[PDB]
Amino acid sequence: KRYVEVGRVVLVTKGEYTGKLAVIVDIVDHKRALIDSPCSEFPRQVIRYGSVVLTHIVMKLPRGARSGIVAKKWKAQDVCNKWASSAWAKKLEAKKVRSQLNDFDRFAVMRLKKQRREQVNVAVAKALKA
Amino acid sequence: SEFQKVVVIDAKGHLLGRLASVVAKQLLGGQKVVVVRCEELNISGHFFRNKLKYLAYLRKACRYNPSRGAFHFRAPSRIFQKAVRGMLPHKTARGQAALEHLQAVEGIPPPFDKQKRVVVPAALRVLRLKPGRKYCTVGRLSSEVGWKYSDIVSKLEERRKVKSAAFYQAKLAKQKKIASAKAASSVNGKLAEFGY
Amino acid sequence: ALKEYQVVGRKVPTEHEPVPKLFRMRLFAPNESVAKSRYWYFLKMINKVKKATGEIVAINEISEPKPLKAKVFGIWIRYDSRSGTHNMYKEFRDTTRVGAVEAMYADMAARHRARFRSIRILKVVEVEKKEDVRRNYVKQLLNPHLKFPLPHRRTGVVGLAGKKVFAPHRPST
Amino acid sequence: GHRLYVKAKHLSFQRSKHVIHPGTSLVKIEGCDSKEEAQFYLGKRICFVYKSNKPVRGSKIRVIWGTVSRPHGNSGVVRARFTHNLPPKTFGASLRVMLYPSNV
Amino acid sequence: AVNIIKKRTKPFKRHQSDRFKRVGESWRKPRGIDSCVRRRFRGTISMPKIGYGNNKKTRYCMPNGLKAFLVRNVSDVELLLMHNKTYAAEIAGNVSARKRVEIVEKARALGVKVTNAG
Amino acid sequence: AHVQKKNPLKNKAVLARLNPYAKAYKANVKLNTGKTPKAAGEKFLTVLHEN
Amino acid sequence: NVPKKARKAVRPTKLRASLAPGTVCILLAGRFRGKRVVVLSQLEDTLVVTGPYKVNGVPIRRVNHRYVIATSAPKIDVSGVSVEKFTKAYFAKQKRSGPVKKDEAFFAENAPKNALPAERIADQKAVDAKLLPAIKAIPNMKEYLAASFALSNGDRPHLMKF
RNA sequence: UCCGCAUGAUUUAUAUGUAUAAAAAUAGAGGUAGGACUUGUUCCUACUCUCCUGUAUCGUAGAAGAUGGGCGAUGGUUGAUGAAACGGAAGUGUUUUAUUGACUUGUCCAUGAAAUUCCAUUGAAAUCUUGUGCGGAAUCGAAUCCAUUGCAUACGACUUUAA
RNA sequence: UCUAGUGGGCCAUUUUUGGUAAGCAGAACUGGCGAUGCGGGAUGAACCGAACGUGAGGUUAAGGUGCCGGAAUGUACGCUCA
Ligand SMILES: [Mg+2]
Ligand SMILES: [Mg+2]
Repeated sequence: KRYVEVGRVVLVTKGEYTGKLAVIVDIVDHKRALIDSPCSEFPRQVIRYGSVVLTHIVMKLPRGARSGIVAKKWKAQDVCNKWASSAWAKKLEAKKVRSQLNDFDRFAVMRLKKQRREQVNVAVAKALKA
Repeated sequence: SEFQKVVVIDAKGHLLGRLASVVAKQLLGGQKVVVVRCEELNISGHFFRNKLKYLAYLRKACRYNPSRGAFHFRAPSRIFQKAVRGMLPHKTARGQAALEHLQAVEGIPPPFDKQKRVVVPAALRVLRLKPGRKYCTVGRLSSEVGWKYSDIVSKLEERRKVKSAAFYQAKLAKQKKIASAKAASSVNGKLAEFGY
Repeated sequence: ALKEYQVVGRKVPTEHEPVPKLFRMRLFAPNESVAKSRYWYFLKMINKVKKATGEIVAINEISEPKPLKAKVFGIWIRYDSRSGTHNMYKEFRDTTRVGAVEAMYADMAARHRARFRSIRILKVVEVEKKEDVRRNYVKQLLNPHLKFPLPHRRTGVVGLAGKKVFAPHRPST
Repeated sequence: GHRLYVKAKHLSFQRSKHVIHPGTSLVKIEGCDSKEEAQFYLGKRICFVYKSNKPVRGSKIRVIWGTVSRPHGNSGVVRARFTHNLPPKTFGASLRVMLYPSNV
Repeated sequence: AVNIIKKRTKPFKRHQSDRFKRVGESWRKPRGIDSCVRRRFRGTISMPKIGYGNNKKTRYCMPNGLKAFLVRNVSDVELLLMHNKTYAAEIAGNVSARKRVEIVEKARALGVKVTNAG
Repeated sequence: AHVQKKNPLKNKAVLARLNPYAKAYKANVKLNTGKTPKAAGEKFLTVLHEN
Repeated sequence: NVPKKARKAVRPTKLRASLAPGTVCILLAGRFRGKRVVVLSQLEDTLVVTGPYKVNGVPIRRVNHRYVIATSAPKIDVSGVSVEKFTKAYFAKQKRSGPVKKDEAFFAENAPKNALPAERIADQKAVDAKLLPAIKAIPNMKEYLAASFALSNGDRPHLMKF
């Protein structure tokens, strides 16, 4: 289903830009592609395909479109919201939140999970009562 | 980060030597290892070439007394054990103790079929061999060099898979009722803000 | 890591000719020392001059004017095989002339076992027109509707859980 | 009463191909898989806990303590020095890495 | 007499004295034309050499920092009147039991430590 | 005299014993306070980009 | 023979910033190991902690700055606490060099209120009474201080945020 | 020899939560009640859940975890028995039922832990043999030598017989 | 100034002559072994690295880092099926 093409949106996995959204704007060869992102601290760059994973978002982008055109068409479409409203991005966001919990927060999660367990076991048994 | 006492490895689909080197290192670190389904191991290269390698091994016998000679074990788990032994300093006490902490078997006999079985990604054929590269299965190599139990293992494995499917079906149903009683809980909102 | 340098040098002036001519080369070398050495290597086979009787008057690293623009680079080389000498032409897609040159050296090492010492780069040019591209594998990359699946890598598991010896499940593509 | 240390394995002495240096032990720490993550455990107290047959002060538990000195290689192994050099029969035996000299 | 370090506590036994009862343990320099010990091949026994000499400050000192002075009579013990913190009295083996008592008493009067009391 | 060598690059007191000027030494002077012209030239750039 | 006079002046310790008074800390060693306590003040080498006695049973005591983990939990207001009395002399054992006889039968007297003097159970209650209002304000704090810290399977301290 | 009233010691303990059983493919259905019907090489139904492997999930608060309560469901954990059912590849394990103990932190208070007054440690419980008071009687063997055989044999060994 | 041992050498690089060739014989140059341990080349007098008092710490050479075995089942681009 997923293919390398101009306009295909990618998620960078290796390197200093790990976990950032980007769009293929030009295909240099079968190993590398020039990518871009409206984000200010993300620079237009050539990246190897092994450093990114393909998302399912494919943008209507012309080959070789510059930074200004990419940013405009990215906002014209819903790409930032389109990626974020997905099970993939939601699972990564949950992982990012989970990485930053301090000891107090881990204690809070444990307490809440204890409460959920009691309700879950009760609700299971009552369903079985019918 | 696997420091558990005993690990059970599903040998199906693993490359012989790569799995052997990982297991041998684990044994030397003090891990007890069980390797199950040794008949489903793979060796890269086409069948004829790997068959010839065993036949050349089978020629090596003590000229003046073959009962002293190299003992050529034919069963798949013995072929794996030989690979592991070759990667251990087995003539030392440390190597012998490492080797004794390995248990390699054909099929999945009853102690282990109710236990969790893991894989070793560094040794998986689908990850390591280029598609279209010919490879052989150890059970087939073993059966043509004198191993006698391909059929009984296969029949017992089909019976085990039927029971495991029944066990899995029962566990699927139980987890569904728990998940329904979980997503309907009011405490899900405060768990969301923590990433749970 | 190769870099491109322009090197300008000349015969040291003598009484016979007090205005020797200035000769320039573009050279791909890992540093300035190698660049100057390569300059004298190529100048010795054309002009009656050595390092002892010549001098370098300038050396400048040349960066790529458009490192963000994918290009086609045609490289003419002369190389020594085990049996003879040949000239050959190769084409590479890259964003820098340095990147193409590094691709060429790796390519000659892989396909002909040609070492660095056995290769002379005659010329590196950015090919502008589609039809001037002589290799089909290169001009198929100039198609606007170019599409292909991700190449077969050995999957990817972060950096840390890829260091885990044991996995609970078999991978899924 | 629960665990306040990280699990570790005593792998080998520091060595070349044929020469061993038992004054330094190579220790693999569970969950520590790079030389950068090994920096956290540098200086941490590490212990070898074992049972003998003769009680001392009513106890048959014996401990040999040490300290993590430096990372070893690329994969999170560390070098450790113990007050008494660890016996070679403990290769592959468990160790405990504490948090005791804490900077967090 | 402070921080006494021994560079080595093993004694340097003669090569092959472990294999032949006729070959005494006392050190002999191997002079064989093929000797692996003389050539210092790896894994062979060490040979005594001057690098093993101990710190000049602590050389000859017993663990307590004193040096064991042999005494054969009371007047030998009296030699250690001023040198009470540097020398200990070692009573000779061939001194009689009567004279030994008089020596132990004289040392105790002078505060001279006796290595072999009893 | 002199039982232990001390590296002046680490021991600041020793670096003061040698080199009395270190106290007044001023590194990181700003000299680009002006308009900063560009010195490349037409001939230089056409030679630079040949071939 | 007299030694030289060393050139080694005694300068104050600089504790890390994470150990500010009011920080919740996890104890790593000793009989109260694993306990979350509350930092009252910074002594020279140690932290005067309480981790209120009524909440988890840890009394006013010192702890070396190396043998704690400073949690980033919300700070507990210790502003209104008289911490200028907890000196080194306050925590110091009575000098037992010399006229002593180490044996058994002294555990019976050295343990209960037969050993704990007055004004030590009194100021313990005083600092506690000034800390419970701040602890009660933050939800889960009292349960958090009562619970013991432990490492579970999969925990990697070099990666965990504390 | 079995239980027993209970004395010592060992190890599960290479412990320190050392908890987690589908199967199969990888240019694929990975399958997740997988949904959706008629149980079929068909759904356009559920289509972005897939790809983050487990950084997951399950457990995890209380003198090594004490002593008393107000609320809230009507559940959860463990232990002893019941009658069992299913387990043969090495089943020695998995599941359920009736009586009866113990706990429950689902939520909220009260009492208590200190001087072990700055780390140098292990916490209890059961599980199997052994010293012993024995009530309760004992349900109970064999092999070998010396003999014998000749289907055997240098000697042992072997096949027989036997009180 | 007096005196010892020695007056069978051998190996390698490079230049050679004789020989069909040789783990052959004879010469040239330097480095070696003999009299040289140590790290490396699985092994090995001479090859690579390096020449050694007893030790602590650090860093290297030559050579390595799937397991035996200390050290990336590292990264990049290709080639190759026996
Ligand atoms: Mg000695
Ligand atoms: Mg290793």
